[PDB]
Amino acid sequence: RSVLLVVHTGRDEATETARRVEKVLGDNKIALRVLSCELVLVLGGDGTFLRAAELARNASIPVLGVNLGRIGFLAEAEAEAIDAVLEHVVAQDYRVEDRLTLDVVVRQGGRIVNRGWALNEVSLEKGPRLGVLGVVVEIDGRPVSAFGCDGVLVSTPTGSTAYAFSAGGPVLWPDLEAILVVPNNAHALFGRPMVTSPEATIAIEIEADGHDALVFCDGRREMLIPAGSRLEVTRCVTSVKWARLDSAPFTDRLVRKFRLPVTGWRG
Amino acid sequence: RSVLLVVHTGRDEATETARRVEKVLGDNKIALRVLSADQHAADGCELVLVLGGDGTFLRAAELARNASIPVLGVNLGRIGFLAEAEAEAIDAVLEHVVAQDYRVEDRLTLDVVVRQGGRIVNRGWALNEVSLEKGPRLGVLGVVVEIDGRPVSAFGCDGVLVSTPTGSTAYAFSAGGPVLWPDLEAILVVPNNAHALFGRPMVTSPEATIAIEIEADGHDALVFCDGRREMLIPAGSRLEVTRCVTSVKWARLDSAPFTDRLVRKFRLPVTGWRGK
Amino acid sequence: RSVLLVVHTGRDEATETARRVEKVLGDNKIALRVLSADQHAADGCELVLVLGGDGTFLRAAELARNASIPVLGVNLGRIGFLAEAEAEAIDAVLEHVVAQDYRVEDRLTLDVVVRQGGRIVNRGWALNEVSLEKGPRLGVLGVVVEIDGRPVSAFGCDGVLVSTPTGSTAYAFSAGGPVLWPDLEAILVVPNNAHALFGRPMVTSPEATIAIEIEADGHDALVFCDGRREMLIPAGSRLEVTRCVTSVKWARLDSAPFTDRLVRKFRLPVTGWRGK
Amino acid sequence: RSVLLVVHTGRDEATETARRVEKVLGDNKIALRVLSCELVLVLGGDGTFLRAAELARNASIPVLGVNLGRIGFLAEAEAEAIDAVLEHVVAQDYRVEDRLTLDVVVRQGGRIVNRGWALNEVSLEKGPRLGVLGVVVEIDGRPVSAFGCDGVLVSTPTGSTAYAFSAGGPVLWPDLEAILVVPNNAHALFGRPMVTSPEATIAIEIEADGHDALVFCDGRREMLIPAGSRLEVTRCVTSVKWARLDSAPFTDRLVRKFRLPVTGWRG
Repeated sequence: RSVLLVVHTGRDEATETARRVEKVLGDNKIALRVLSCELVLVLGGDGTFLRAAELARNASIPVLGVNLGRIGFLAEAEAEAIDAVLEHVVAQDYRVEDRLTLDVVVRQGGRIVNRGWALNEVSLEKGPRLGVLGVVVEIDGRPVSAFGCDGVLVSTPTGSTAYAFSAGGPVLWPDLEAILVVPNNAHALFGRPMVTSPEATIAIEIEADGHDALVFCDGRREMLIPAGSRLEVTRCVTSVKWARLDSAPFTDRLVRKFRLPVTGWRG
Repeated sequence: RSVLLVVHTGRDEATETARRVEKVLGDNKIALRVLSADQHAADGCELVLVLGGDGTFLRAAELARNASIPVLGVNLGRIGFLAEAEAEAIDAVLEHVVAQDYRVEDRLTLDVVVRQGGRIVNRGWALNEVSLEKGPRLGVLGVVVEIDGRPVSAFGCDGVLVSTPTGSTAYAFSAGGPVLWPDLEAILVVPNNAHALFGRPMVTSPEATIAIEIEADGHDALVFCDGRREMLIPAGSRLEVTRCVTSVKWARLDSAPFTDRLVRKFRLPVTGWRGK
Repeated sequence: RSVLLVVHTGRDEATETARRVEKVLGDNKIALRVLSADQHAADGCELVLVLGGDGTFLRAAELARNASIPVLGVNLGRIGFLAEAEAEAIDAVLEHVVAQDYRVEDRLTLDVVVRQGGRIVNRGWALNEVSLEKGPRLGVLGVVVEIDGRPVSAFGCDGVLVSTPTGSTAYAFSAGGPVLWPDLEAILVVPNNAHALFGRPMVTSPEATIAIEIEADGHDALVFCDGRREMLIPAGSRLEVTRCVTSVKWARLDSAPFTDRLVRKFRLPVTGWRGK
Repeated sequence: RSVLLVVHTGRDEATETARRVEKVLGDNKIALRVLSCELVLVLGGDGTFLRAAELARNASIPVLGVNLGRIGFLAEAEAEAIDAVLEHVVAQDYRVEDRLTLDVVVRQGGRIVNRGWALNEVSLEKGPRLGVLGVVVEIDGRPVSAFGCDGVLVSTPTGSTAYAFSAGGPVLWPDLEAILVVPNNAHALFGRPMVTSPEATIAIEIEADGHDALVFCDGRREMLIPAGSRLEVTRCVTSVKWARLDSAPFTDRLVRKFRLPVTGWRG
């Protein structure tokens, strides 16, 4: 019976909240490892949660986030509610659900030369700051557009409020199963985002006489994409497991995060 | 058996394609009714066959769903998204109609209710979009958009579109929507010229409920479903859009995938594709 | 003195601010006419003074330009862009009205002509926008937009806006326009829900001519100027928008710069500014 | 009596068009220098023209472009028309006009630590590929928005069809005098482009505890922007001089470049 606890910076292991967790779980005959098992419990922002998710997937166990700083979308609770939260952690009475996760393959000469995964996005980007990356995007084995661009995002419904949003994308609800493709600064008439069923294959071909390009998954894991490769992104067989509490529904997290005007609501 | 044939106009009943349909099916002793884009007109038919553009197709789909039978469309002039073939392959199409051996799938449809003082005062459906639009040409309609029981934004606007994946290519696109594959089951919301910082398209699971509140103080507003069925929305009322339990039955042929339809309609640049 | 006062509604003639204006100017033996938002109503006046929102202001500016005199606006409830002060500083404002010592600048105005078969059949002007809008609620209006004698795009749409820098904050913004500083002299074109890959806003020099052609085969269309002056646009006709040689005379006070007006109206996040 | 001739790559000095120029001008007692005076004549695309413009400004003399490859916006003619073009070059009968050019100042501690200029754009961009650049944009001595972003473009009406276009900007006619500001992937509700009179000052403040950022002018000249600096962009006193021929007006160059649908035009 153990748990992994993840927290933001190095000094962050001693704060009130961390301390409270370490005390309460010890006292209940649960061992506890501290970084930065049956669960990964994490204290911090969305960026820190992504990390924790990264370790929860290796082990194939649920993640559960508790927010510390400025609010985000991924936490199931805030630091004020830690007692209530730890009560569900010791009891193990929380719902667990699979969340759509992306698989990415880098293919050169028909051969898989690398791979990755993302719960948030796969971000394909220009290598050298001079110029544009030429790309062909393909959706279900058929080409949709070729253009030069800063890149292309392939995002989950969960990643839709992040980099994908900045790049011009729509907002997708997190219980949706779909894949979202957002051209990042496409030099073209048509550079609109596209949304596909979760069964589809998105492939992106990188110009063969251009420079190497890069891909960042969940803003943290980096693969080099060689000139002339094909990136294939599909829904991964294996999902990340999310601990779910009785928390604010996404609409409220959206309104809160962007300070959305909601006055006049009757209901 | 019988087949209901839908054509665009009365003087389209005499087109070469339309003439072929009448000959072929007549030769196979399949009774044909013809009509120009009768709520019960396809009662007894095994299929609604349509020749024409996407707008004609939408009329045929209504009649097909009234009867609970498949709709199949062949396009004529204007290139579109919903037809399974072009006029030149009418013989091949007629072969599949006579043998009755095409696939039939469900296509998602939207339920729309108008609610005043807690009760349902009108109801409609859509395969393409529900478009809530301002009454007067003058001002702005104040709305609150509410997603799953919870308010997401309030703003003045020309209106709000609630669209299927199929409708995303239509009026939703014009208003700034993303392109959705007709393969997907989701609901798309597109604020129409919202005077607001946040007027972004939103996409929801197909089990979602989208509600829009119309300002109590202002003018009545209008709803257009699939560009033709109109309801009046009283000020202070509220529109509720969900997935309808009754889908349209969509005949399928071995036809071009949606990706090809998109590239063709918009002339999308595609050179250098398989190159890697 | 004389001054013409414009208020929003008849039962706004009795507001505390409106009452103050009548007292102050009456005490200085300045004749006051009052009216609610008379094409010649400000004939003889040295100023049109307005109390209310941006819409009320636009009515006053019309009357001021009819008389060739300055307009000055004070806002009441709703925060806007065109007033030079808020209600709470009415005494300070009245001081500048009595001494007649405010600056007056030219604000750019648009000339709009409706042309059929090579001749002018109607004419209008605008300080905010010209909005060409589809007649029927149903379909799409086909247009060709032509910039300086040359076609730039043809598409179906709900309409096309031709806006001043001042109007860019208004209906043009809702339709997806960029924000222009009222300092600039330019013309902005914003396609309204264009069903097209390219429906981007375009910005032109103030010496440009923007013409829009309305499809010959389709329905008549409508033009709204500054949200109130309506003309009917016959199918096959053509709208020509240029800068009018007659500007509006814009009284200025020591007021907030446009940047502050924008931040305030849209609640724009601004924290950490001078930090470098 | 001399002219500078600029051409794309190294092998490019021997092509039919270059050769024709070198012959015709020699024969007319005009000396000619060849790279990559009364005029800078340039053969190539928009990218090569930008370079030539860079050398025409040092000398304070007109540039005149003749297009070789795929069409752009800056050339006054194409390679088929070189004889006609050279006839105006020998005669010196062409119109010359000043085009709006941007001045940029990098200011740290109230002190000018660098500077640049642009006929196309000033592109302020994220330094390290991880994360976002925090920025405050100010327009006439007053703050308009703070956000994180990939960057901010400050563009001329001429640069509006380029990187600024890819980033979501409107199209501006080249005889307009204005300045265009386009937030590049702003994580904010308001990230719309803004257009100012040519008299205005655009300033951009970079977060003081972030990373250093970069600026690229006309896609070629690079300055490092230190954390906590202020970029100031104004209209430069000194303009680039453009040789003007009897060429396609910009509307036609737009339609041609993006293959814009124009059928049905009556006129």
